[PDB]
Parts: sequence; structure tokens; C-alpha cells
Amino acid sequence: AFRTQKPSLNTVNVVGSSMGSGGVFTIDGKIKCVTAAHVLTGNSARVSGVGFNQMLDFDVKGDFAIADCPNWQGVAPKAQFCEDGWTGRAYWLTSSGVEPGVIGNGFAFCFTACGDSGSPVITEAGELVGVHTGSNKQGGGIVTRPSGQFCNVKPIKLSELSEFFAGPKVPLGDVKIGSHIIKDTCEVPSDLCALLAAK
Amino acid sequence: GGAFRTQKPSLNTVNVVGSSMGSGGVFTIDGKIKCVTAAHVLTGNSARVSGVGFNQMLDFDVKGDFAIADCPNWQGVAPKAQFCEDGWTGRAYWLTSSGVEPGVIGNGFAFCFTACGDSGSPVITEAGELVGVHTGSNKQGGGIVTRPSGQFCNVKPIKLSELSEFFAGPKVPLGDVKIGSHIIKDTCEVPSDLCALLAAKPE
Repeated sequence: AFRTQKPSLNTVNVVGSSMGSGGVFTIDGKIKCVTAAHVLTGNSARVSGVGFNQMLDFDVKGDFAIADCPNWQGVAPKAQFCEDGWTGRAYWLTSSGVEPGVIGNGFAFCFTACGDSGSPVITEAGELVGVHTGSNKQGGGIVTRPSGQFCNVKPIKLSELSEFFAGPKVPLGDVKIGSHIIKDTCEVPSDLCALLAAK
Repeated sequence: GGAFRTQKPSLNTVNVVGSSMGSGGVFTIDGKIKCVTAAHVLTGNSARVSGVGFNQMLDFDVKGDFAIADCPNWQGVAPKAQFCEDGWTGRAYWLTSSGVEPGVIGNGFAFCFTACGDSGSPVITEAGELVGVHTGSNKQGGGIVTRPSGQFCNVKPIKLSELSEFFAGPKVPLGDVKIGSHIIKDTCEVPSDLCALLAAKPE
């Protein structure tokens, strides 16, 4: 809905013990690929994309997985790991398109689904936050950082979520919310209400 | 409706009915509660202005297609607003009678998917400053916004690349997405937020 129709160019499919996503970036001069550990079969998966297909082996910390792949001839955007404790708007580079979301203090918010595990999560400045791990199917996200630390699906204030969205306040209306959200307001910035109603 | 439009209007939005039916908004400007809309929706320089629990005939001061009136009896939300600076560019919101629609104010242009009834919608920066009021569009996103002075942007041609600079997200390929007759297609990739918006306009 708020997902693009096509993935970004550096987004890849990643198949190991299940099918998920990943992406390719230039980090520390080297072209690398990140995804979620749990989609790999052991430490390996077949990484496919436009003009690419090759098995790769990943270094792993918790659900975070990274690999060298110097055969990538496509674009590999520069991306460093963002500072720990960074919060803000971000993008989930999934295999079925880019979905917008939020990285907050101890939480993540984004509408994701099966096949999205492994998606890179990057800041609006292109810095890498981590990779998508999973969700409660209601916007409550699990993101894992290169350290291996992660956020769980914990209760959040609608008011706190709202701080990450611009636009004048509008009534929620009949828009259903998501059971991990503490509904501490019936009015929300328009960008957020448009996102919530698109779920 | 529009493209990425909220189901409900912002709390300060009003219906404006004069010689036509349009939108308008109520703000606190120079310490006074005022209503802005578009001059062409008025009858002469009057319209009936209504919201929940408010219904009044108002007389407006007009410059070009910009109109503003006093409405001191308004009891609802009325955000403080100052005019934004000349040459201001950035992301903005159109406060229409049928919901809030996101858009962009660029150098000599405006982009937002609008339609009949949106005339008179306040256009405001993400910080809440007033750019002007919505006047009209080519229905494919090329908009005319009229500033308080009466100055306005035409629906001039724009490069897709120049429109891209106002949107965040990794670059992604344009798929199906039809763009808009006034847009010069000088790239086939676009930041994800722009691609999502473009693809959300109905046939």
C-alpha cells in the first residue's frame, strides 16, 4: 500500500531454510550483503537479484547476518552502521518493495509480512540500522542491529509514535490501531493516520 | 478522494460555500482567529463557513485568489500560523474538506493530488506556517497555490529529478507508475516515498 511496486536495485532475494530479503551496500570500502540469520540454512543462502545469483556465507551476531560479495557489479550504496541509540524514520528494503517505518527507543514500527525477514532497515540518510527480523502483523516490529541486540514488540504510546510523523492532527475515525499500541489519543498527525489507514 | 488522503479533515478545516463549494481553514494569525480560503469560491467577497457547531456568513478580504476573514466566534482548534518566508520550499499539507493530502512546494511549482472541492484548502508547511491556499490543478499533481499577496505558481513543467529532491527513501525503479503530463521524465528511478505517492493516484 505504502510499499513501492518494485524493490530497490540493491535489494536481493535470500533463500536458505526459508525465503526472505537482504540488501547490498558499500561498508568500509567493501561490497557486503546483509540479511537475517534465521532465513539462512546454516550460515549459507542463495542470494539472487537482477544480474545476480550466488551462494554466500555470512558472519553472524544474533539474527544479524553479513557477508562479503565482491562479485556484485550493480550499485552498492555507501552505508555505515548508524550510531547505537539512533531513532527516526527509516526504510525497510524488502524483496517486494520499500516500506516506510519508524525506529524508536526500544521499538520498531512498520507494516511487514512473510518474505520480509532480512530486509535492511536504513535511515533517511542511508545509514544502516539493522535488518528486519519479524513482526506481530500489526506494525509492531522486531529489528536486529549488527551488534545482535534487537527490539521486541513492546507496548508503545500512540502519542510517542506520532512524534515521528508530520502533518496536522486529524481524527483517527474508524481506523483500527494495533493491540500493542497504547491508545492515549483519538487525534494523530495526518501522515500517521494515512499510514495506519493503509493497513 | 485524492491519493494519500486522510479519511477525515484536520480539526481546523471548514466547508466554504459561496458561488461554489470549497474548503477553508481556521488559524490564529496575529493573535486573531481568522479563516482563509480561495477568493473564487466566494459570492462577491462572502461565503457561508461551517464546521461542527459552527455556521456563519463571513466577509473576506481578498487579494488575487487569496481570501481571509475574521471569525472570532470559532470555538474549535485554530493553530497559530505565520506566513512562511518568500522562496520557501519543502514538504507541505493541503487541508481539504475531505481530508489532509501531502504535497510539495517547489521553486515556482506545487505538487499535490487534488480535485474538485479542494479549492480554498490551506497549504501549510510541516512546521505549521501558511504557504497559501489551494487554487486548482491539472488533476495529475501539477498545482496552483496562491500566497497571501495574491502571487501564485503556475503549472509549469518540472523535471522528475527536481521533484525527487523533496522525497526521502532509497532510489527505486518506476514500475507501472504513470507520472503526470506536466512532468518531464528525466530518470527512471525515484526515491521510494515519491514512487509510492505517484503510484497511489487512481486511474
